[PDB]
Amino acid sequence: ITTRNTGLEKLKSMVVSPLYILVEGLSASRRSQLVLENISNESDRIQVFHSLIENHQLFDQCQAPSVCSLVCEALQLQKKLGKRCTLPCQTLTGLYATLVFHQLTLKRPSQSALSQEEQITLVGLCMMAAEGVWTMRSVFYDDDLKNYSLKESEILALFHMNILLQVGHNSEQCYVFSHLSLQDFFAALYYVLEGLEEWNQHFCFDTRLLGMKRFLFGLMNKDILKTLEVLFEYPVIPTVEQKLQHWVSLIAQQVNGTSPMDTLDAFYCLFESQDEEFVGGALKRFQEVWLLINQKMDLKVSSYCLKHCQNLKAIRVDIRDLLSVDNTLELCPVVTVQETQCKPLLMEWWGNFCSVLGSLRNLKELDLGDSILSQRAMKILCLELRNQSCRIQKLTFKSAEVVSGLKHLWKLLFSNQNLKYLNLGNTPMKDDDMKLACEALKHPKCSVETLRLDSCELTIIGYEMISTLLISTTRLKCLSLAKNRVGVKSMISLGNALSSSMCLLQKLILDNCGLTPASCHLLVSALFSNQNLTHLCLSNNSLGTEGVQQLCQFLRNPECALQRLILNHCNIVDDAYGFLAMRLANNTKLTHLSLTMNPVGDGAMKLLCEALKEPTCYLQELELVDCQLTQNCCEDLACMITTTKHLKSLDLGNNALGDKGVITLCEGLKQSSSSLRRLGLGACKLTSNCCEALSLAISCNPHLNSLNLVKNDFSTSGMLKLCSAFQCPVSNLGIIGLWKQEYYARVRRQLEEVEFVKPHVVIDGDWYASDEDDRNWWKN
Amino acid sequence: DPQPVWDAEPQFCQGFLIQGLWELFMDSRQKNADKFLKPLSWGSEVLESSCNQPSTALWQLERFTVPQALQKVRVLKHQELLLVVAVSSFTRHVFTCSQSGIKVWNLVNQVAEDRDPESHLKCSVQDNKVYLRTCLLSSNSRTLFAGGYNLPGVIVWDLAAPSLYEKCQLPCEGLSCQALANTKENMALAGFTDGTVRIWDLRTQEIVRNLKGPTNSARNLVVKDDNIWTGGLDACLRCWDLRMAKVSLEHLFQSQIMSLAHSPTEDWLLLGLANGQHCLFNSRKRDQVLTVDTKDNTILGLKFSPNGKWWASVGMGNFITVHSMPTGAKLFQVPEVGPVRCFDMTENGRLIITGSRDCASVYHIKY
Amino acid sequence: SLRLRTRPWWFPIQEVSNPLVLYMEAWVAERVIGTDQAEISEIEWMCQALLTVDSVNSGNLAEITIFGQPSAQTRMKNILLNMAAWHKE
Repeated sequence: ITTRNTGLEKLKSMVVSPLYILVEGLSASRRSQLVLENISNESDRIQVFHSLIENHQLFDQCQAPSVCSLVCEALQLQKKLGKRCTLPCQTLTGLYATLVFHQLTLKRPSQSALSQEEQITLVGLCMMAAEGVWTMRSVFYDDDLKNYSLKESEILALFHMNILLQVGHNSEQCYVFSHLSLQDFFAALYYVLEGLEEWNQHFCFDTRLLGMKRFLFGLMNKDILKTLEVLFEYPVIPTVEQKLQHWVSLIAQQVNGTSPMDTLDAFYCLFESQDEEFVGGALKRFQEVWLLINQKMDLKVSSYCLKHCQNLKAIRVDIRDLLSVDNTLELCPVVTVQETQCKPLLMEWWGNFCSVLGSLRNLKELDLGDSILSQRAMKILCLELRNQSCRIQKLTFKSAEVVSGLKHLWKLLFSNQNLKYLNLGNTPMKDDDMKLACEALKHPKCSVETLRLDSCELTIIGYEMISTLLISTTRLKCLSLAKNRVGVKSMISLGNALSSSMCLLQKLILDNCGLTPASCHLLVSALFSNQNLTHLCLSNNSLGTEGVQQLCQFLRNPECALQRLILNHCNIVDDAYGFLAMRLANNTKLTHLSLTMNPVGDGAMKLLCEALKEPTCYLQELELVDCQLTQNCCEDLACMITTTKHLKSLDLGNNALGDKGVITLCEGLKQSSSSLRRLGLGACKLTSNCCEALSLAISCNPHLNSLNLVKNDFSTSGMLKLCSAFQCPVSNLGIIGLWKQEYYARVRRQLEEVEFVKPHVVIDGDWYASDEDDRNWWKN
Repeated sequence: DPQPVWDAEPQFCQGFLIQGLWELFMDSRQKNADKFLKPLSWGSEVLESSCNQPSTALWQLERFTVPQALQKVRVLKHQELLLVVAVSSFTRHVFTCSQSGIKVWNLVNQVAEDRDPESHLKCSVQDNKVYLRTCLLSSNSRTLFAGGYNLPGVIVWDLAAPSLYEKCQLPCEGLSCQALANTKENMALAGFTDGTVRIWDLRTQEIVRNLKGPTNSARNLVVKDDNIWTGGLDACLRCWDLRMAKVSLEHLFQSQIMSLAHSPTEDWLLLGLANGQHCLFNSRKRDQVLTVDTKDNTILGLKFSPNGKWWASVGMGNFITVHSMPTGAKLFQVPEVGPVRCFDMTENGRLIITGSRDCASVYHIKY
Repeated sequence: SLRLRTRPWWFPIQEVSNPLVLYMEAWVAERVIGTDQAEISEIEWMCQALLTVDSVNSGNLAEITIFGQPSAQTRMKNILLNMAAWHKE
């Protein structure tokens, strides 16, 4: 069997145990030599030839000897038509169209409008080309020609070159084009032709589609449209252009973000048509681009398309392998294309791409993903980012392996005075690297305020240099040290630095460190004298009772000015709950508190809610997710909710409140004296009985804003009741977290009706993603 | 009152553009916001972003991950009811098992509805009447097993060779392959209706061991290097070690047993009874069995997560339920119109395949 | 110029297009390809990547083409560059 790659989709089914041997045409080196021969070599040979070679689809077409010959002769034509053709020829669509236009002029005695009879023939043959493309038929029987009033002799006479040749060995005859590329080009030509004029009166009636789509995108070139207007004396305005713009805009916007593959495919499609207005109109609403690069053609198309992206602000680009190595020299042809460029082609293209990236003004965030950069790679990236016009203010390397170019990174830090936020993570950091980084940070030119080191290996010497950096005069306001084992002597060294009055640090993060109850006590005692620390985080580190007592003593001291205190997965004793409640009874300037995976009994819950009931409480947010809770404390919870006047956010997690507990909670809520906004219930073992009370409470809760119900069994009727409660005009519930896949058709239709009624209601499974206030400052 | 509504699933951007271009041609010849699902990138990943969590995890405990929701991406069409499915995540080749025919599909191509398989294999051509009930895959993906009721043997296909061919018939004339099993060892295991288990070596194709028991006791079989587990209508539970070649434990139940499961990282044994009770047993201490979950509908299939945290159940009552190991409570729910017979899971933990009616469906996991 | 190469059934038709080509000296390649083609087939199956060798130019340079998913092509080129690094020492 011999057939095309497209035809194997059907054939693989009926044939039993087949064998596949693929047939290939011209070799890459021979094709390169042949193309190099045709190049005019007038000061643009290197760039044009390199643009030609990287295009994979172009070389797939050029693999055909006939297509290669067509490309060669078209290139020869461009030499003679130096001034006649103004457009450049870096694409197959432009070259094929140029040959068609030049051939038509050969038939014409002079440049003139087409006659009426030949226009009908041309539109007819183009429309059978489109019909063959869509119907997947290529025999092109003579019956079809007479159906649309076509004659082969006329077609061959007017075109003046071999199109749709027919050979009949038997009585019947069949018509085949010179190549499938010409047929697809003619179908694309028809796709613009129908709009200009109606020709139905004279007539008497997805890999393959990818070529048609590419040809259609290429045909939107203004020069081709102007040329077609010249041949047909009618201005050309196609209706498919609006559809293409609409498709690109639809790709641009999505709820969960932009898929990189679709973005790169759109970039490829737009780069085919060399029109600045077309791409500019097509792309305006991205605002965020995620890009994956695996070939130099990707770099070129991204550099071409990013110029017209004047709206985006965040970019994420991943290049895993193209710069894993720093130096590598090989030659494809027998004789080098250029005698001595002193630089291989990849580096110049990546330099241009990075210059384009740094040239943008609207862009202020940069992320490198999981890029693996060599030394020269990180050097050239830093050199391009060194541009003064660049206004990028954030850099991220938490997943990038750039340890070789850490010196270049340090050189970049002080040179650019504009950036503020700097993040480093999972980069093994050595002693001389710490010294260079600290020296760079000490430089007055540095304006970086936030610096993070997560899972960055640290030494005792590293700890002492860090302390010396902190005691030194810098502009660092925020700092973090997570997943780093810290020695008690190193901890003592850090504590001494903090107790100094000259230190001005507002946010300090310590997660998964080597803190011990003695170490925690020493740290709190050192922090007692400090007064400039507003945000403090301590998680996953065991804390003793004396540590909590000393922390409460520090809190009682005025000038503390500590707003947010976060503690999770650190064991807290019963007596410590008493100290916390006593602080909460008369507390100011303490808004947010968190306690998660902490053993809290029901009696401790009663003590806490009594402490909250006191009017001298300013605690906006309280989080208690995995604290073991039962149904008894729910009545006191409802009472404190009713009495409390300042609690805004309340969250509960895996604790099993129970059906009666939720009933009591909703009874307390329906009275609606409380002004709380966010309520969270997840895996609380809910039933359908509490849904009636929940709907009743919502029906008279204009204050309630957000709600979550996930991992809870809800029957169908409960879903109808809750949807009806949502639809009521009194309810103002905007953020709702539920999984739509779990429910039946009627519930989905009801939720769609809710979205129709209220345009500002959004239902999404990821409830924690929404942040009305900065809650993940430590998590980042 | 389910009242279920069915919509095209992928709504892929390429399909939308193709549909848009098709309409324009029909309009020309007639005279005579929008939401799209992310495609399966290269058939391996979806390339989505993970969901946020209320709190950070411990430094030591990074690998432990649990799922939240399941989203379907593709539907595989077979005119007959399907019984088993296979994943083969390494080769991206999904196998669908039905009563009459078997088909092989590849996940590289992007399409809403797949009707043309890459390979179609039928056992009914060889013999007059062939009824197929069982199938199995090897971890190395070098062998494919398929057992039948009236089919005299079991046929092995190898995916390493450039072409698919039959290795050995391995006949069991009087015994219908109710149960089919395989191990890391080259050794083959199978159970049949008459309480008989016969055992062959693939390299040499010889019978090495035979086991006998009461009728209907070979409905289920669990394989381990040092543990062979057997139960059926009788509800007797027997654990056998080939080394000292004797039954280790005997257990009795009130009803029949259909579903068994094992956990790789640490042994746990899951039991599914006719009255719908899930019983968990640990194979280290060997003391006692305990039950924590009860379902009204009979449970037919079961599977465990590669990480060792969650297990999903498929039963008669057209429901899919996923639980967790610490308590046995369910964490999310996805129902389907048809009675779900089979289930599957991926070693990578990114995809999942389930089939109830004649056609099969492929879902995607979110973490 | 017609070249016929058998294609393994498992590889998808889509993967064959967009091939990655690496240029290396012929003498090193002679050793690189190995004496046995069965180990070539085995590494092909365990990597799910397709490779073809051919050198007709009079120069010492030789051309290597790899077919498959970008990860497979990356791992092929990594293995080949490691072999070349072993050769130059």
